[PDB]
Amino acid sequence: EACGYSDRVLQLTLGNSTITTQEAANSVVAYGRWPEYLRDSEANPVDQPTEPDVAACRFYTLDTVSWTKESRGWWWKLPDALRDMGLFGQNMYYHYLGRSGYTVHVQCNASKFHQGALGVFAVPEMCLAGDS
Amino acid sequence: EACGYSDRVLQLTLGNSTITTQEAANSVVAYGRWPEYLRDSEANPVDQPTEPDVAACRFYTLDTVSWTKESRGWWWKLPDALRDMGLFGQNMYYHYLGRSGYTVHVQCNASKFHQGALGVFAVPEMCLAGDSNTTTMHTSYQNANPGEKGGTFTGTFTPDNNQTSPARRFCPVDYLLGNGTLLGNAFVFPHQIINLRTNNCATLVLPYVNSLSIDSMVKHNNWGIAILPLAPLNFASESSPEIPITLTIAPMCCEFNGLRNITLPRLQ
Amino acid sequence: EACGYSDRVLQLTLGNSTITTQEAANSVVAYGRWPEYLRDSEANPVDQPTEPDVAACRFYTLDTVSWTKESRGWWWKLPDALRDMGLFGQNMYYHYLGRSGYTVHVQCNASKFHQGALGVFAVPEMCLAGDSNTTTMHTSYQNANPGEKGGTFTGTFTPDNNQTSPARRFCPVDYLLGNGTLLGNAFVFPHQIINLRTNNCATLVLPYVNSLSIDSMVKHNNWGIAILPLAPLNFASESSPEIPITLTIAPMCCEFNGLRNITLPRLQ
Amino acid sequence: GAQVSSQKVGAHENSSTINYTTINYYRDSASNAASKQDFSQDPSKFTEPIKDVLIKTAPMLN
Amino acid sequence: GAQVSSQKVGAHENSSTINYTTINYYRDSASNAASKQDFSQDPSKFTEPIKDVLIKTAPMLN
Amino acid sequence: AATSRDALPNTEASGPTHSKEIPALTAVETGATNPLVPSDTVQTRHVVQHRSRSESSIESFFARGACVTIMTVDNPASTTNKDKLFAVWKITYKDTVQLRRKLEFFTYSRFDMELTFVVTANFTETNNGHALNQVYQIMYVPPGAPVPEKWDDYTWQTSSNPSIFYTYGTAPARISVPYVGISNAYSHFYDGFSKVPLKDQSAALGDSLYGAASLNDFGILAVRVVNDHNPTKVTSKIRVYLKPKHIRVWCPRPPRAVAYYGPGVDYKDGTLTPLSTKDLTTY
Amino acid sequence: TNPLVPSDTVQTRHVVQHRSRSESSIESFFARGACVTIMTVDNPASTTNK
Amino acid sequence: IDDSFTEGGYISVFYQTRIVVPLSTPREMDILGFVSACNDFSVRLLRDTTHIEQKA
Amino acid sequence: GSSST
Amino acid sequence: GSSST
Ligand SMILES: CCOC(=O)c1ccc(OCCCCC2CCN(c3ccc(C)nn3)CC2)cc1
Ligand SMILES: *C(=O)CCCCCCCCCCCCC
Ligand SMILES: *C(=O)CCCCCCCCCCCCC
Repeated sequence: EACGYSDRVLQLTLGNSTITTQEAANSVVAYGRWPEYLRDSEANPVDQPTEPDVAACRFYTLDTVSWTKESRGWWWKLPDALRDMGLFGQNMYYHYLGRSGYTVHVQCNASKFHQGALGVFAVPEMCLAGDS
Repeated sequence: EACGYSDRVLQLTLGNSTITTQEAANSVVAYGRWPEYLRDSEANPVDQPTEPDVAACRFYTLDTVSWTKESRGWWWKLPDALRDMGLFGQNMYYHYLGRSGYTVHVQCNASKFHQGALGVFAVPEMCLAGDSNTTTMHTSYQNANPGEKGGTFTGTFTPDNNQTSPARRFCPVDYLLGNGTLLGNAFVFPHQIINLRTNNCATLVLPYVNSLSIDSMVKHNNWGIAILPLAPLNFASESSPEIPITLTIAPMCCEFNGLRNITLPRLQ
Repeated sequence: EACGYSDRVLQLTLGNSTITTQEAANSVVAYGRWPEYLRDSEANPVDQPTEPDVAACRFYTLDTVSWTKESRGWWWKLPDALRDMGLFGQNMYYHYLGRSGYTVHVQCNASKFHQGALGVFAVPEMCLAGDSNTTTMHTSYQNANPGEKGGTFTGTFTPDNNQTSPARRFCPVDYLLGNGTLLGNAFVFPHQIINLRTNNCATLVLPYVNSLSIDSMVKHNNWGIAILPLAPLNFASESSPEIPITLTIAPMCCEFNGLRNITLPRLQ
Repeated sequence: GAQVSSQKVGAHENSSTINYTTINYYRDSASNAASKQDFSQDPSKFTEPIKDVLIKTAPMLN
Repeated sequence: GAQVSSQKVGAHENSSTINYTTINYYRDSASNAASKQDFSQDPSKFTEPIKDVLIKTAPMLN
Repeated sequence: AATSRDALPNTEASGPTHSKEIPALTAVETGATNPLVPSDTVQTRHVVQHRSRSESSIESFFARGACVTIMTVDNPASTTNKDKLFAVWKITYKDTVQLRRKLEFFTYSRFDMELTFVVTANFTETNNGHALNQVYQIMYVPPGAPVPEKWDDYTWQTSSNPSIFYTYGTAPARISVPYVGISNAYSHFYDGFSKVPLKDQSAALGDSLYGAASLNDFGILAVRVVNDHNPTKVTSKIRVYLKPKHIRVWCPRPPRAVAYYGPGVDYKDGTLTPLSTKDLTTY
Repeated sequence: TNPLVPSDTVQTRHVVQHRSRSESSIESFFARGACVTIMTVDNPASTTNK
Repeated sequence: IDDSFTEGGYISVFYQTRIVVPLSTPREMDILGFVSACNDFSVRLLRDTTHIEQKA
Repeated sequence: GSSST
Repeated sequence: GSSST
């Protein structure tokens, strides 16, 4: 915008949490589909759902990892990574069934004299291979 | 533009070739005239012209030179620099007559910790001075026409004393623009400056300029490209820094008359 | 015409070249199709084509051959015969793809006391037979492509027996049109006859013919010109008469795609 | 989608156009039978390929 | 209940749309053949999944 | 608008002539054939013509299934030391002479292709055992795909290649193929090479066969007997019949006059004298 | 992915396109019968011990 | 498949000038390359791949 | 009857 | 229905 707006600078707010960034490369909406609640036409369990809204749909920060020259890569599974995260986790373990979408924000700053490129991938059904 | 467009970022496309730049300082159209084909009202040879279009009007990259603290300057003549360049050169040597305009793109990148400023000048009829104090107007065609390789400027006039086997070449002193006039005034010629803190490149669009509508490209050069360090190269603290200068030139709106057998010049 | 015009007298002009003839037998347009440029609806390479126009679409005269009582016949392939011909050849070797039509003008004059008849045939895809009875389809590119010089027919098939260093060349027997079919039927191909009592020349206008809209001119010849004596040369009473045959060919409506560096073929 | 066409009737019974019916069962044209409803053209591009149109009653050369 | 559709005709005989006919014999859709009358979509959900629509002539980053 | 089965032109009645019009005189040097009809040189009556050129139309000329190859496969005892023979055939019209000659009347062609498979089998040994009815798999392997090395390896799964499973004793198998060429027409003749010999490059590297375009144009048919080894050995042959349908042809050529010698236009010494002795003045 | 076509980076001529993606449609890609298994059965003499 | 009759040509990358870094900066770096098809791209004649197999 | 397409 | 000819 001539009045200053940019694809690199974003503010995200969910619940009581806000993320700012001054060096973003736009953002991706997977398969072009924004998260939605389950529609009556596609519904299947007949009982009144629990929808925690701001108590669970907020930003949880997981433990920081460290990138080095030896680093081969990292992986996480959802909802598993969030199973102990506040009221989301509690709601998850009290109910047989649950569905959820996610905003994933990966953070990695360095300096104009550093180099490196991280590929951040979101895989549906990421079945990994075993050790045997 | 609020939707991102800038004077520093350009894309040029001619034929099967595209140049991009992210650090330009706009571009110059010499004398405000874009290249054009010869109009019927200004025409002179009556035969149907050859116009090679995309086969010749494309970007040719000449050999990269090297800028150092010792560098006094470099020069090229057009069409001479392009005489061996693909189908442009072939068309040039098969016809008695030819005319052409040019897009000149000078390339020189470095780093936010380097300094230096290159003056890039396009001179119509750049007649240079020779090496002799005993005879005048005597530079050989071979020496006057270096092709792609170009020539260099010198900080010192040093006269050819071999009267029995004269070198017969130019001796272009830099502050005198190699022709007896002072370099500080060369800015009345179409030009740009590559100042390393500001831009990676210079782009000059040159019209065909001559006192005739069309002429012998083999006997006569229309434009001279002169590149001189207005401010010397410098870096951090290194006593001997170097950065490359690459020259890419495209013929534009070129047409040729008088087809016959190919000219095979004595270039050595 | 009551004001003098005739089927025997023609003037052809292409580029800076003009052919006149006072003893023609009309002229042939092969398959009734005049040469044309490639239409957008039939186009295939997407890049802007090079169309040399007058620089290439002009009359090139190849080396004169000699007709005698021993002469079995002569053959040429197109574009191969023209590969070294001025700017046509240059454009041909700088591009991956090219297409072209041709005006072929065969020249042979003699006198009211001479006899003989030359059959001039234009064959699409003139694949000729090789010299080997032990291996097949084995004629080398060098031998298959004689350039301007062309090749000749033989009255006798004589097989290359050198199995260790095979000659790898054609052995075109004349009554079998060098390909296993009988010469008397070659008249289903576009043709004219130079019968010395009737005409000094043959003129064939050839369209680009292929199973593709455009192709590699360096890998593939589209047309073959075959000239054979249907009736042997004869004169007065001289046991060894001779008259020259000169071949002049013009590319027509030629366009080229896929520009890159020049192809330098192994021709020996 | 039935196609109905005339038969050129050769030997007639002691028995008015006779027809036959065709239906295509497959999506690909390649699967189709041969129509045999073909056209004829003039041989000129082979028999008369000369630039100046010939009149048979006139001298071929003039 | 016959269904009549166009064939995309490739190699033509020396012989106007050509059609083919289809009739379903069974009550269950699963028994049906493949129509092959399929649609195409734009690759955007995979090639351009970004929240802010891109203009190719403009700087991707700004 | 002239149909193939339309009648030819009627003969018109023609009378005596004493004219400056000269139809009989001409000059073949021009390249043209004199378009004469009998009434130009003789007195004719009026005939109403009924004959037609229906059977000499390009379709009609080729509307017949021709044998292009014979494939041999077998199904041996389990105990034999020789492998079970499956057949591989590189697809072409050039292994037999008859259809090849008809197609070579023309330089180029376009057509859809109908392939019919006739399968016959017999007992090999003066044995007395028997075999149950055989099923055959005819797999088309297009250039690029894994060619089978064994009668029973993974390639015969055919997840993407077209295959026919033929039951012995039933009507002969038949399929249609579209015009599959990577050109706008099939070239019956290619006066060229598939490689340019480059000066700078090795002589051996720029070399290729004369007249040959893609080293593998259309792939192969791989045929096998799906039945497991029987104690009694059975040998089978598959004859392939090709019919060009929906055909178009370009640029006519003289027919082959001497015996074919390989895939190209080459002729063999000793086969070059097709014509018989007949004297100039003998009827 | 940058949605470029040749005319964005080179000079192009006008071509009327006739090619189609008909055979790479999801139906067409899978429209072929693939072998998923081989089952073995037999019918022995009455007298066999198996 | 690799076939000279249908050969497509050559892709090559070059330094036009050179990579220039300041001091305290890594003098070596990587570039990554990606390929994709333009909207005029099509394929035909479905076949089996050599890129997967099943010995036994 | 005939559903055309 | 019936395309006649
Ligand atoms: C090299 C000289 O010959 C040719 O030019 C030439 C030209 C065209 C000819 O047509 C061959 C085209 C082959 C296409 C094949 C595609 C599909 N085929 C099939 C398909 C399925 C099955 C089970 N069996 N065969 C078999 C044919 C054959 C030969
Ligand atoms: C046009 O065809 C409408 C009339 C259809 C008449 C009955 C057709 C006979 C059965 C054809 C079945 C479809 C073939 C797959
Ligand atoms: C719509 O289908 C009305 C016309 C029917 C035409 C005849 C159909 C051919 C026989 C189909 C029999 C039913 C299949 C169980």
